[PDB]
Amino acid sequence: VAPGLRLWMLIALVGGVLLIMIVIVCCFMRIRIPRTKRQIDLIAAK
Amino acid sequence: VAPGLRLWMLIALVGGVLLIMIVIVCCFMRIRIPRTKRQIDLIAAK
Amino acid sequence: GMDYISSFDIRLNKDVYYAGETISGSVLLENTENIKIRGIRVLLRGKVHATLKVVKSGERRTLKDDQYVLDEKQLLWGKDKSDESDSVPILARGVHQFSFNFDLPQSSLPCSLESRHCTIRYYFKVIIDIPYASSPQGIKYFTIIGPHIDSMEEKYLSPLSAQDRKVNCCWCCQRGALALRIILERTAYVCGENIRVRAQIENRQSTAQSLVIRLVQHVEVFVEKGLLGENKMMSCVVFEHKSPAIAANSQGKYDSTLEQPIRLPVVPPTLVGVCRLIQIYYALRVCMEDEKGNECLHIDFPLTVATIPYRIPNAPPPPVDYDFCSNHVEGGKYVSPEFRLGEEIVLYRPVYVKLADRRIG
Amino acid sequence: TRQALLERIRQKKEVIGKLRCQAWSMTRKRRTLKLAQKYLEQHESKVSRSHLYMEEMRKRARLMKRSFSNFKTYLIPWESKIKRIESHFGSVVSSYFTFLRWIVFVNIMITLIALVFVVLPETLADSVANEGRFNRTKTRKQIPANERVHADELAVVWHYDGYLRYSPLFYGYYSDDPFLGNKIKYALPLAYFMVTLTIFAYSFFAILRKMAANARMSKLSGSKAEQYIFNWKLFTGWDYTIGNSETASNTVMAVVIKLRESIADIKKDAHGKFRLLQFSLRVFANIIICAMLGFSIYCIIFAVQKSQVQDDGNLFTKNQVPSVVSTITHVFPMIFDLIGKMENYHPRTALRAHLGRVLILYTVNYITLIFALFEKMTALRDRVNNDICWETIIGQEIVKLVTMDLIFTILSILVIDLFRGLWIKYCSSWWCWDIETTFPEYGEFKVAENVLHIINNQGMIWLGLFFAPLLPAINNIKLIILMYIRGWAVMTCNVPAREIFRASRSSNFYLGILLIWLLLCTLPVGFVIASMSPSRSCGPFARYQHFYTVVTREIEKRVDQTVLSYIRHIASPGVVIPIILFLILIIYFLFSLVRGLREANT
Amino acid sequence: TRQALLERIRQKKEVIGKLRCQAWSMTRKRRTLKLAQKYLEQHESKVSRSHLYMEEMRKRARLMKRSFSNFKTYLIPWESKIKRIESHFGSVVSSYFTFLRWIVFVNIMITLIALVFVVLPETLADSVANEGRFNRTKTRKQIPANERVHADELAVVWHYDGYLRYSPLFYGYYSDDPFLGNKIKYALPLAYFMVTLTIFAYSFFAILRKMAANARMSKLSGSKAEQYIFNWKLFTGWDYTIGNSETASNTVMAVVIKLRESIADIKKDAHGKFRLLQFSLRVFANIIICAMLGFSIYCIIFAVQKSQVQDDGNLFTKNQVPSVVSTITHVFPMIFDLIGKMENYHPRTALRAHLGRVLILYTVNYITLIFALFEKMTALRDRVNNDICWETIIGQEIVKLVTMDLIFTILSILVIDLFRGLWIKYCSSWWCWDIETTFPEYGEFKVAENVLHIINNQGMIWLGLFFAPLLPAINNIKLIILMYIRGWAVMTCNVPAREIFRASRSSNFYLGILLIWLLLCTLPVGFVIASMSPSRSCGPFARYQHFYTVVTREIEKRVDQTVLSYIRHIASPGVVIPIILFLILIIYFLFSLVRGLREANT
Amino acid sequence: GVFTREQLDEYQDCTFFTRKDIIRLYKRFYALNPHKVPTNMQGNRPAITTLTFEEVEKMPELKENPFKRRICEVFSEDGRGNLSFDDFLDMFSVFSEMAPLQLKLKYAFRIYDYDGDELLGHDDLSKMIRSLTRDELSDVEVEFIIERIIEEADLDGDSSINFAEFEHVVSRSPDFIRTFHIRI
Amino acid sequence: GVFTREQLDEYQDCTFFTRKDIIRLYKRFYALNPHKVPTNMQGNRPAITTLTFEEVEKMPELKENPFKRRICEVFSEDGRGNLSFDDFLDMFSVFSEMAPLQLKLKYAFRIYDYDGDELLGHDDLSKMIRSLTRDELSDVEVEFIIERIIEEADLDGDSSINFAEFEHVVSRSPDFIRTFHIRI
Ligand SMILES: [Ca+2]
Ligand SMILES: [Ca+2]
Ligand SMILES: [Ca+2]
Ligand SMILES: [Ca+2]
Ligand SMILES: [Ca+2]
Ligand SMILES: [Ca+2]
Ligand SMILES: [Ca+2]
Repeated sequence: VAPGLRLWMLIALVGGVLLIMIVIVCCFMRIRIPRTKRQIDLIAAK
Repeated sequence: VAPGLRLWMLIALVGGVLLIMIVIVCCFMRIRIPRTKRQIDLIAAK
Repeated sequence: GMDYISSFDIRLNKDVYYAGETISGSVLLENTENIKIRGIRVLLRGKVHATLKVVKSGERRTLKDDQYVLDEKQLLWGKDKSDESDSVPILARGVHQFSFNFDLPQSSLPCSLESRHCTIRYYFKVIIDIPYASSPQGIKYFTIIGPHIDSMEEKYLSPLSAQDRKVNCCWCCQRGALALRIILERTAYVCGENIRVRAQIENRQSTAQSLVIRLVQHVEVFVEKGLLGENKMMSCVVFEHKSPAIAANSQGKYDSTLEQPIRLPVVPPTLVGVCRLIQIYYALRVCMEDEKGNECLHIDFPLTVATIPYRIPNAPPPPVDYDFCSNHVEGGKYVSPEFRLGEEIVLYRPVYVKLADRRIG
Repeated sequence: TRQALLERIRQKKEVIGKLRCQAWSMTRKRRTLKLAQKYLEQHESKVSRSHLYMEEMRKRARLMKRSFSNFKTYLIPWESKIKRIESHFGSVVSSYFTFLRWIVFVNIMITLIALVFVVLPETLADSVANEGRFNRTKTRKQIPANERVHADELAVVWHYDGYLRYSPLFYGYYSDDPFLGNKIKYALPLAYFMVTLTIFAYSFFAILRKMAANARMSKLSGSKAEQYIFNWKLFTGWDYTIGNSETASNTVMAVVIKLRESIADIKKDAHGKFRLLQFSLRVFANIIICAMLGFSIYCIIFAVQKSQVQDDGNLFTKNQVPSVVSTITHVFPMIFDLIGKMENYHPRTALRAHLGRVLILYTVNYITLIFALFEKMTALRDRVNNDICWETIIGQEIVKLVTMDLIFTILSILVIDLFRGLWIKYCSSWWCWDIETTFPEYGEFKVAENVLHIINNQGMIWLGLFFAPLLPAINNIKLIILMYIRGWAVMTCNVPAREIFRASRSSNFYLGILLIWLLLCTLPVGFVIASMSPSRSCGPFARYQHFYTVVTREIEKRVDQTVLSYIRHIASPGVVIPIILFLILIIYFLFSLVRGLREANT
Repeated sequence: TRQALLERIRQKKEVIGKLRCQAWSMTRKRRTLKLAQKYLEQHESKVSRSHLYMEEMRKRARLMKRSFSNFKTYLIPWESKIKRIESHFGSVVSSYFTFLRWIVFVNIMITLIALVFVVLPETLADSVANEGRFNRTKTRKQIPANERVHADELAVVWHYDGYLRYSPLFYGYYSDDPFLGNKIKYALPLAYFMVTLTIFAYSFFAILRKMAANARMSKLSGSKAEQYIFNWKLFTGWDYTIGNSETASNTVMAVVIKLRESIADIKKDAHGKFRLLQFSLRVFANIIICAMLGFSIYCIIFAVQKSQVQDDGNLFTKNQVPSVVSTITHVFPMIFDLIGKMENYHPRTALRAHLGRVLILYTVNYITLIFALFEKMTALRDRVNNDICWETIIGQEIVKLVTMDLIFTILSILVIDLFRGLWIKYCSSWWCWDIETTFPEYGEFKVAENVLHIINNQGMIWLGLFFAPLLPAINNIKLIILMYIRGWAVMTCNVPAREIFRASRSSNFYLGILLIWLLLCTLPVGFVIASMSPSRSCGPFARYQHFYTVVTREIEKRVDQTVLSYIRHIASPGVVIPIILFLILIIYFLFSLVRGLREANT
Repeated sequence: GVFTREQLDEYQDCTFFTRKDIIRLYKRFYALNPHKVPTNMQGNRPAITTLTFEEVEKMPELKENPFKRRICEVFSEDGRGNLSFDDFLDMFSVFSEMAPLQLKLKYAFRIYDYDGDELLGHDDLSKMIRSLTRDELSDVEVEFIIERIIEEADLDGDSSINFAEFEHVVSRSPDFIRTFHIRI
Repeated sequence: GVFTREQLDEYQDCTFFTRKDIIRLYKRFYALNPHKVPTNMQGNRPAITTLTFEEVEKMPELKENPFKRRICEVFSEDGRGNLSFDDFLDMFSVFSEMAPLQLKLKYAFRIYDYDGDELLGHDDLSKMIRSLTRDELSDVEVEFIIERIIEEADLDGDSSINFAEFEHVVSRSPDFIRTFHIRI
């Protein structure tokens, strides 16, 4: 509807469902961005 | 002279002189009114 | 060299001893000519040897590990390796006897067993080191009785009671009920001893049930060599007993001491946490089997195999018979290839204790 | 006789109660319990009926306490999460999460107290409100039609204006009626005042109770300690909580380094060095820190001054001091740590310097914000002198500050930990230099700064819970989000510190900061209640010239005039200053007392 | 070798300082001194000129300190007197005399402070007063010719009227002029206020310093003591200062009795007894003590109320409040001891109970007298309203109370000590029963009661030194007369006690009571300064609506109005009441904290 | 009903664990070895059901503990190499946070010795050093540390630390309760 | 003055006295016996000026003290039965109220022994009790007091009290510095 009264509502709803989806995925996974010190040492040595 | 203006003053000077005399002589002397326990024991024995 | 040694023997006054006792023995060596010998020594070694076969990435890998539990040595004849004297003692031709005495430690020692994946052997190794020739070795095996299990332990004197009931329909309909109650006086038992059981059963089903009791020997072999390590899961039913069938919509009472003796088979003693390299435990499984083979209401008991019965003073004199192990239990079904020379005869085999059956006359 | 039996009973009770403190086996413990039970059974037929009544009452009380403990253990959340963070990262990081869980409990209790007695009665009365009550409360509970068209504009709802400005979230939503309704007789302004007082009282109660529990019953044996360096760094040098291989390896390396450095220092015992460059760097950094603090002061003052509009003329500038303050609170600490590179010394005193600078920054920002808000609001009142509502405006300011703080914290977590970690992982192989072994690193969980964040947020809540009854209720959700995001960030993007020290090595240090901030926050509320004049068109205190009147109007109606006049003379400054002096003197007496006892236990 | 020289100089300094404190043989100390002086002479020519100048300054400072100590030792009076009283009666009786000498020093310092800055410049200005100043202050300095003829009437002078009312001794003699005179510009009212503040400041400083020196620097190891009964009753069981055969024998028998009773108590270890009669007697004694205290309150109130006359209508009844109150303070304690006969128990606790009851009586009499006096003056000022001078009248009441206290104390000493001792000596031979072996005896020195009397008199001095600047000048003479009379009486009429105890066995017990009384006396002077309004016809504060104004008008002349307005709001009740709550909370927390610390120590 | 009402009452009275904690510990015990522990353990089954120290060492709590073997031995029953459910309960209830400082000090001392002579000798402390550091220190450094420890923590000059001396020295450490703690 | 500047400066350094106190002590010392003590006393004279113990015990300050002989013997020089001016001044300088608590404690411990082995044995304390009590207690009473003193004031179980134990025990007494004091 209005670009200043309803576009923000749609953007917020899309952001909310995207945030819920992102939270859900993370909740069932155990991503570990840092690497173990052993492989870091082997990479640094080579 | 006066009964309410000078008689009290005369009594005051008389008492002050008497008290000075009492303080003077007494200070030099070494009177010891209490009696020692030895005298108490001697009296009790007799 | 076989051409130089004429006779080699190891002799003991007794073949089985108890934990903590003093063991005595002798080595007999007979030679015909003078042989230069630096020395002859005797060693005591109790070794656990485990071999586990695994498959990784399509390649078969054999993991071999050893554990030395007993290590005692004593010089019998000759000079030590640190003796720099060149005067080597000479052993005169003929027969010579060397006696030796050792004391077993009071600590718990794992019992001997012979299996494909794990073998525990207590042995004496006599080595006659000889210059410019191969040193002969003589190995003699014996059986160590353990662990030290005493039946007077408070954990074993308490009685055990269990009960269960199952309804095949809606609780409202008491129809189809199956109820069992079992009481045992204790949990520790001696090999060859009768187990006293009492039980009450109520069966309201349309088909008869039989009480199946199975003794399951769980023997787990664990090796440590490896990033993750390899373990062996091994389970067998030692013996199975079936109770008489119970009529439908009826009740019955059961007692081993009154109906028939539930014969416990000659089995190795319970060995839990005495040796790190193998775990052995006994599970008594009780279930009800229908006419169609369906099992339900499984009850598991941990079984303890003790050696000393519950003994009050005025106890009978000790001697009880020694007999050979049964072939239907673990420890007898497999024999190492090094033990068979060529009616099969085995050089060494475990000997267990038993009381002779009721001789009437 | 009777004395012997009483002594035996006391000994048995002492053995039973102290049994949990004896290092005995389970079999021996069970045998002792059975023997005590048999002795109690034997002595049962020895006493009279009254003793049996006391015994059964004690047994029932113990059973009720045990049942309450069992039920309470069912309502304690976030146990597995805390256990996992502990066994992966240690027992010094997890203290933050335990403290946050206790803070959430305190905020839940505060919300319950502020909700059963203020918000719920008012909303219940509004639901069944009559025509007259609606006519009286329309000016405060209904948005005007002129501004209703602009109720949602991505700026009105973001500033808590419009639909939120007339919500139970703010203080002015409530009625002025002394009586909420007939046959119930609920005093609304009195309940409001008493709830505001009781919340502060309960905060003090909880903080002091936890302090006493951690001090007397937990660490009363730590007093009078000296030297014992190797005993402390070797006997209590292993963390039993660690259950990860890399964490254990880092701990082993840290303890080896600690022992080696301690022995190296104790061997040479020589510390002689004087570089003019080092002193110049130290003085330069200490000057620049004060310059940056003054810059923060000027920035917050400029932000509060530029928001000089009361009408809804523009909103792209009124939203500044929400965004300036928070930015500083989240950017200045990190730069502080960078200054620690110039000041190279012992990591323990480096952490102490960092903590001191951060605490000074937070306190200065808080005091300046309060002064600026009060000056601006008094200027607005003077200019306006229907009349504007000031409590609701202050509630707007505080809630906006809290929300922007939460948003900036989320942004900082997503940038410093997540995005930085992904960038390092996927871009350190081909970068210009060895940035994995350089300054950037991976990122370590700073316990001190985050606990200071929590304390500052709770201080803002305490300051602003009078003008907005439903601020603790929002703070519950804020703290839940904070705990979950902190747990995810620490488990997913952070590595254990190679060596970790503590600013105080004491349990009641952060609670000391919390109590200090509670007092610094109860000062302004006290001043506002005592001196400031309520608005005439909003809130339940619009019928009085002072906030406190609603209490004394109750006191003066039930107490005689002569006694009240006699009591009022206590408040004279010349009778009060001696009281303050006496309190300081007795505190000084106890401080010598404390000192003496400490010397004794040495 | 700067480090070696510093270490050597430190070792030499330690050796020099610790020589007097080391338990070495005298020759060993001399040998150490020669070694130290030789090493110092050798080390002299090792350093530069600045170090030599610093050493010269240090040794010159030590020389000044030694010379000052030597000079101070020449101005310490009453040495042989305390020495003889100590050698005759012990080291517990002489504690009262040392305390009284310290009190005399404190009072002399107070008199000097109040005399250099107030009385002397005022009298100097009056001696050179001009015609205008004389015309202005005739109504307050020069006695009217109407009453000048009746200046002495045997009752006017005794009431401090007549020539005494118009002397500097009282408050109203000092002129209202802002400046005493030209070229000096001495602000008399400001000097008055500043001296009144400095008196209390110095009293607090002296009490705190003496307590610190007695506790911190003397018995710092006396804290945390337990058991050690027989060591303390055997190793410290002899008084070394006793030098009389009778006193030595008495203390020998006393220590034998202490050991025997301690062994008897520690052997039997059984305390079981319950008599209804003794409980009834104890409760009756406690009830009659309270009733007798209430009788004291009623008598004081009636005495102040009946003195409703201000003019010289009659003087045989106006002098009934100083006389009656005094006699209570001197007659009520003794009967207390008689009541202690009914409540028989351990002397220690009986003496502690007597001290508590006497302290309660003194505090209640102080409070009631001050309340009645202030109320009577307020009522009389309202009835009369040139205006009457209430401050001068209150000063007259305080001075009359002090003088009547001195007279009654002298009479009590002459009757209880002299007359009773003479009567026993000259009348025990043919008396009806052996009074010498009965309740009378000869008279034992009571240290606690007399120290309490000294403390109470000093309390009256503190309370009344604002309305009478030269009250300490009178109190110096009163204390000197009291000390001489007490010494003569203890030599000539008293006998050593068979067993004398201590209420607390601490050197800072009487000083603690003194500090509490100082606070209790700074309460009403502070209230008078803060609340009451000065008279317009007397004193140098007649030109202000309040006492403290003379300070504020001096602050406001040099301080801007904006900063003054900012600093005013801090004293708001809503900032002070939270401070009181904070101090109460920290007091309770430190009390519990102190408790925990003591538990840990044990 | 795995545990009876009276059994749970005694478990709560002896230890610092509520019913939920006891049930969770039973679940962990079962998950260690499902075959060896029966589903029903009512009675004296906890006293007789044991696991070897190697199996218990595999759990994540004690996996990285340098003194896992010492802890298992100290908290074990009279048997060697066996750890039972009751001893498991005692081990995790002593380590718990709610246990007072005295019990933690007592069991830490009983863990820290090896011979069992109620004294901390040079051999025991050297072995602790070599186990905790993982043989990463030189012998001279280890000896220097041991010498410092004995000289700075002994008042009788016996070169040994007793239980009372231990409780006197290490109870003032603020990190002991934080470190000597296991969450389970 | 009668003393040289060096002499009185040294006396002020070692002792706790000012010029007036030293002059007064000189006057008292002369008053003990006018014949032997010279009026002029500059130089080495105080080191050689000694009098018998009986002359010192005649002054009223220590006349009634039961332990006068022990005090003089403890404060005396190597010579037996002779007390010098320096020893007299040290004796009355430690006893003064200005001397710190440590010095009084040390000299009290030195005085209270009899054999002189720096150890307070049973015989020493028994003799001290018999001197203080003046033989007004039974033998069993003395034995009980001795046993209580030994059992309550011992930490190493040596049946004796050393200087450290004495300081730890009697320095906490609030009546010590008040009693261990003689004004002069
Ligand atoms: Ca982070
Ligand atoms: Ca935050
Ligand atoms: Ca008085
Ligand atoms: Ca007297
Ligand atoms: Ca040991
Ligand atoms: Ca001795
Ligand atoms: Ca000793």
